[PDB]
Amino acid sequence: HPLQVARCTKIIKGEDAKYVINLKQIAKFVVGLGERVSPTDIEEGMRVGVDRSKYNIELPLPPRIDPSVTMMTVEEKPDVTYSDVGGCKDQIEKLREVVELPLLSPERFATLGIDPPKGILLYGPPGTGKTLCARAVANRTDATFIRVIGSELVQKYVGEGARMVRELFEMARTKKACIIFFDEIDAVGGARFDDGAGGDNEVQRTMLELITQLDGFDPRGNIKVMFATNRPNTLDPALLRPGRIDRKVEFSLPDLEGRANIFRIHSKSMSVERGIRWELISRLCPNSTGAELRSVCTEAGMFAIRARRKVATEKDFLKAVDKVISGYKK
Amino acid sequence: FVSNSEILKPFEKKQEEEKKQLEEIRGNPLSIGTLEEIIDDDHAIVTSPTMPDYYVSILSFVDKELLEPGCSVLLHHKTMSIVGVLQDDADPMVSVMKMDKSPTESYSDIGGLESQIQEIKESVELPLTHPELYEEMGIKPPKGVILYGAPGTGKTLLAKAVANQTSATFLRIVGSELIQKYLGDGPRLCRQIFKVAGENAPSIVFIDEIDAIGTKRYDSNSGGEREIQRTMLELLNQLDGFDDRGDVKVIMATNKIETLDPALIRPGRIDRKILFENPDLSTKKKILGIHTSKMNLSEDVNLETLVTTKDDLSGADIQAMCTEAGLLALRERRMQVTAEDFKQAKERVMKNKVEENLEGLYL
Amino acid sequence: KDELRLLQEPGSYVGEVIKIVSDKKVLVKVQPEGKYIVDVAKDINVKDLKASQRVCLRSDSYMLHKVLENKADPLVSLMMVEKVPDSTYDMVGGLTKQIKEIKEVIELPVKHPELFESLGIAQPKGVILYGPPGTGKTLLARAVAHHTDCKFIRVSGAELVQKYIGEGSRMVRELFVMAREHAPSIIFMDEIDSIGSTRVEGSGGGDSEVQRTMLELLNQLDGFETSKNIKIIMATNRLDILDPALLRPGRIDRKIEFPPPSVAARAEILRIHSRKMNLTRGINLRKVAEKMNGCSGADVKGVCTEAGMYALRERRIHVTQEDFELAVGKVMNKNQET
Amino acid sequence: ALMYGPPGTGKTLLARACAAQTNATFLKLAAPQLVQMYIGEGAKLVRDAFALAKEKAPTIIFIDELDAIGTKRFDSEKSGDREVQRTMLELLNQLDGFSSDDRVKVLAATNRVDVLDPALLRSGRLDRKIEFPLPSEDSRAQILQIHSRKMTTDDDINWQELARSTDEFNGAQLKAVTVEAGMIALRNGQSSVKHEDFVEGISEVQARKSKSVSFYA
Amino acid sequence: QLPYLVANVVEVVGKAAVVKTSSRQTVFLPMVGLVDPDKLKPNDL
Amino acid sequence: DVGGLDMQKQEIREAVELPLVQADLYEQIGIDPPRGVLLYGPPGTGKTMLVKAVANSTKAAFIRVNGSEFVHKYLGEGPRMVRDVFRLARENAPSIIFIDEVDSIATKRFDAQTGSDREVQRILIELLTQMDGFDQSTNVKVIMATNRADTLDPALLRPGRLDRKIEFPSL
Repeated sequence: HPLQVARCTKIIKGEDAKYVINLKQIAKFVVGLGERVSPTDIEEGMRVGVDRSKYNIELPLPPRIDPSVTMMTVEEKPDVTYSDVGGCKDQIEKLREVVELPLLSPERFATLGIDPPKGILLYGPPGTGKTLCARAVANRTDATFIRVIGSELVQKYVGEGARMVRELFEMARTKKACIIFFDEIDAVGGARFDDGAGGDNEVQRTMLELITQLDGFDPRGNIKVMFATNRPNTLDPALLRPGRIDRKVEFSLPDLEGRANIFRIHSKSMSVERGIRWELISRLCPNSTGAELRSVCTEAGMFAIRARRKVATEKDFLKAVDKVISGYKK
Repeated sequence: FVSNSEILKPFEKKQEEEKKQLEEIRGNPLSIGTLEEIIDDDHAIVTSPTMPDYYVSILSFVDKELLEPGCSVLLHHKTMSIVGVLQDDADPMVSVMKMDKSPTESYSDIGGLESQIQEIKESVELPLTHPELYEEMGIKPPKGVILYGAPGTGKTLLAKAVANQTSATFLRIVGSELIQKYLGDGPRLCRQIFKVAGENAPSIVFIDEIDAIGTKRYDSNSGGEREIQRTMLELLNQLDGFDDRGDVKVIMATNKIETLDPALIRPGRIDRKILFENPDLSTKKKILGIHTSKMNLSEDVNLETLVTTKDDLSGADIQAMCTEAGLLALRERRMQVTAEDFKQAKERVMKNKVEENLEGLYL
Repeated sequence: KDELRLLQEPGSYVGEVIKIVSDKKVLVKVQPEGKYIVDVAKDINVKDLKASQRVCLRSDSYMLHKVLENKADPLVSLMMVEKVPDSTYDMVGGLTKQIKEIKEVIELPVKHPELFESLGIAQPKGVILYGPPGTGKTLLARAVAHHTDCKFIRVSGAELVQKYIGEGSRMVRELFVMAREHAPSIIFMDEIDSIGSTRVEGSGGGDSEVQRTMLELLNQLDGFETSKNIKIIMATNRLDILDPALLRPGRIDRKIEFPPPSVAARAEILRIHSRKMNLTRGINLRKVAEKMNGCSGADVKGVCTEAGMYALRERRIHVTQEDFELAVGKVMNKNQET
Repeated sequence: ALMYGPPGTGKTLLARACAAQTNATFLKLAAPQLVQMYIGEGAKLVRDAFALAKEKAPTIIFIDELDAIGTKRFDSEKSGDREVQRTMLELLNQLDGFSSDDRVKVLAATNRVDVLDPALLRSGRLDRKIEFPLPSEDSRAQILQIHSRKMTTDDDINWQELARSTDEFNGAQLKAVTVEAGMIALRNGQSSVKHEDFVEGISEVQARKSKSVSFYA
Repeated sequence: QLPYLVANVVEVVGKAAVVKTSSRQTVFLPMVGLVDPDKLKPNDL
Repeated sequence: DVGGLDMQKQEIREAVELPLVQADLYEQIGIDPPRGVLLYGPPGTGKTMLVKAVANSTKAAFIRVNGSEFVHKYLGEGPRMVRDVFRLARENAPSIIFIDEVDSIATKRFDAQTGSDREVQRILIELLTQMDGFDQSTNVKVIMATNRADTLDPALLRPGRLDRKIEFPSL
């Protein structure tokens, strides 16, 4: 039964599965007389609970129920290859040795003698290259990509962060060669202002789950972890030191070849003229972010509506690029 | 009254069996709350605003598919048992919630802004009034619109004029209300904005005068805040996750976009940047024609006479200048401004107002 | 008998009606607790309850008790709305343009709104005062509401800003909601006055934040509330810390400049104090005004106060003409020092 | 003794070494585990760790990143958050429990010392400042040798000669250098890692800075 | 009472004890015979 | 109790003893009694211990409000405390408020302090509301003392409310 609240008042039982714990911060209770473990039903179930603070032997029955299923997205063997990541092969080679290699032939490290990094850190412009690039390498590895958005872990609620991270390693032990991805680790991190200055263990015990499971016990090639940040200085140096987070992937600007492969894919979804040539207009534009490349395809149709054309001619793409050049200059 | 007595009245009067006793056995009292979790075992968890959080059971009223956690339902006071389900609009979402219907402003009352009307129309009104144009092109219309100007002209007249032609409810959210100075209120209030407009979508989201969440700086000082950094990221996920044909748009206007998060910018979601421009003399002729329809003018003064002297005024003070033009006529005891009044009224306006002088005497 | 009924009181709080339900139970929002649905009484109609309706709810049974009067009465720090405060145009007046500018800008739109509506033009709402230091417009603001039979409202930005979460918004929203029902009144704002009556000139860090939650709701009165007969009296000698866009209508509709204490203007100011004071025969009120230079309303009061100071040393209830000759040569040199 | 230095320079490496040479039980206090809100927890750790040292032989107590609870700067915030103050107040009482006994030892290590406390400076407390700079040239040859003995090699590698290319690398930065040496074997198409793979990856600067400029500017 | 309540003693005047429970309520009561001054300390039950 | 104050003592009685006792004489003149007096000079001479002795003869409540008092990083309590003092001083006529080192309060904001300092200007709002806000009447004696200041005159100078400015002779 789902338990979002538990309390008891003035109950005399018996030492063995006694409970009598008030989960509210007012009138806190504990349990003495030895140690007992009852993960299924401690005494009555129901109003037996734990919630925030740890009390004695109550640990085997945590309140793990929560409608957070909309946060974690589990996708096994994604089919995404190149959409907006066209031209990122420079970063794919960075993810080829530390991701594709241990997830394909992990036995090579026995002859090499070295070890795969416990984690891979992503870096670059905010909101660009940290999404589809992680699923692109997951296809070649035939691994399980689990994306957990850190926006719901921003809460200071006690036990929220350490509970979801613990469940990721549990499901990773069942199936080998899985990828655990943490979206926006800046929203989680190793320490924040509400951890030390506050009386909450949120993020305080969450880093322990990454230290105990990943580096401490669980293997490397079978269970991998990937992070994405907007800056390394927002992470606890304890996790930043080598042995946990080693490689740092930086998103650069694609070249002309990368822009050509992205435009030809979008040209299938959007109506375009059969006589346009993307090897020219794209060359007139300098190196730009992957987010601005999708803007060129969307803005090209806007000038076509003003020009009243069923498709986008070569002059329509020229006005869309000039709008990006004048407003960005990147 | 006659129809309801011969139709709806005998329906309830003739046959009474069920639906009367459904609200009895469970309980008479009602205490509104929110469902924490729903299951098939006929038990759930409810929490009222007074926080009497308990563990209760469920009786069959509506199917479990209609019961969703996070919505206000029909409950009991003492036993806190679920007696039914209610509407979710009773759940407080944003501290400042303003829903305006039938906006007064339109494209005809904003003057010579047609240069900027076609811009705001293509990114908002055109996908709403012509969804087939963006569908045949195989592209997604821009959801966001960036505006520049001053409140009352640039950031006001342009926002309310579009909601009139689109026949959409005006929904205003103050930019400072997005950050409540409490951790977790940033992502919560942003998701509730798209929830009200995410059912029938008979409205458009409008946000004006952002001096705060638009700038996170590097830290929680110097005008920025730490909660702003993580709030603008969730708004990006809610912007990309939001998918429609353009019935709902998000229009935000600030002074400077240089301090915005490049993530929330997300080129291709916002294709529209409208900068405030200085209107020409043709703009004043459209604003005068509205008030001259009521206030009578002399035959010796036409629209070309008043537009002669115009110094750095777009649309706002043309009404304010005509206010003094009608106030001076009250001193002469007349209800119709004539040629003698126009000359003396405009001199009291154009003069003694702007102290700084932009002049070509630098030589 | 009335005691025994009132000896045991379970207590009742205040709440606002939100919405009505077809089950004959109304939703009432509770400030310390939250929205809670109660049962209507026998003498209270459930359909007549509308939004933002102040009603009384019993705390024992948690049910509707009675219905109170509908008016805005939030936490009041110097916000109390009064009626006909004590001031007159004879004391702080004395200038022809001073009273003339107040009439058209204030009295005409507020008292007779049909004047501007007949001409198809909008009535002025905000106003800015100009002039040299020492105007004294703070006491004149009460004379405006006294002679026009309007209520006076004093707004202080210091008491409307608190550090607690939600106080930087709702406290300003209290002024936004209060002006809706109390609209037939006059509002006077503090902390922005640069003209020398009460000199603040804003706050660097204080107005660097709340200005977005305050000045934004100022224009919402005409655009959203669409409420008339609301006169916003503001003053300053320069626009710096505040919004540079305040010059737009709905915020600043007019600019009034107080004429400097010229020869003809200052001469009639001395005649004001001479009525309440005690003067002897042979005193030339025009000659004394020519002996000083640019004395504002604050300087004239001191020359009159110092003139009465020498009368106390003379053991006289009247101020002799010789005391005015020593008062001019004193206060003029007294204000120059430091 | 007061210890400070950059991370990876051996400030936390010699903590377990000092207790191993004298046969003492190792105790470490994490800095994120120190500062809290409620009065308790880390304030008891000073007395809780003393309960071991009083019974379990001498035992040496260590404090990791003392700057959290050890630096008050010019701020009185010890009164604002009493978790930091009481931990320091109980620390002064526990260090004075046995002044004649060598079985009570409390040390600490952190990045640097920004704050001097006259109460902590005396005989029987943390006084002498021991700085831990970055490892030297010959010191890195022994650390890289440890990583080479664990991995499978042909024992043809010279750890003293290849360490000449390394400059200003700590104990943690040398671990990433050995990982790069194995990545060269994959680029060269080798199952194992030969001597030519170490020469190319160790001489190249890794985990510090990447200099791609072969030309002017 | 077998369901004992958690409390933290602020001060063990001489025969009187000052304890503050987890309920944010401080009470003033004299010391009894079932407790000792060394047995009343913070971080203790 | 200290000699050489004849220059100051003669100026104190008219601005303190008369409005708190003989103020009915001001009604015969036709002017309102002075609501305060300013002090200029180094503290310790006819400033600190002298104002405490003046409250003895007037039998009025002596309240110490200084320029460095009510100074804290919290926001909103600064203007709230000043209003509560005038609220009590309005109901009780025999009250005297002495202000030492007024230049601390008189100092305005020449630069943006960013966070944690908003109260430099806020303390002038309620201090000048009890003086320039209402009409001229004395329910309390507000005495300000200046140690060293070049020019600080938000409301301070001119005889709008305050009447006498006492400058301690340096010769």
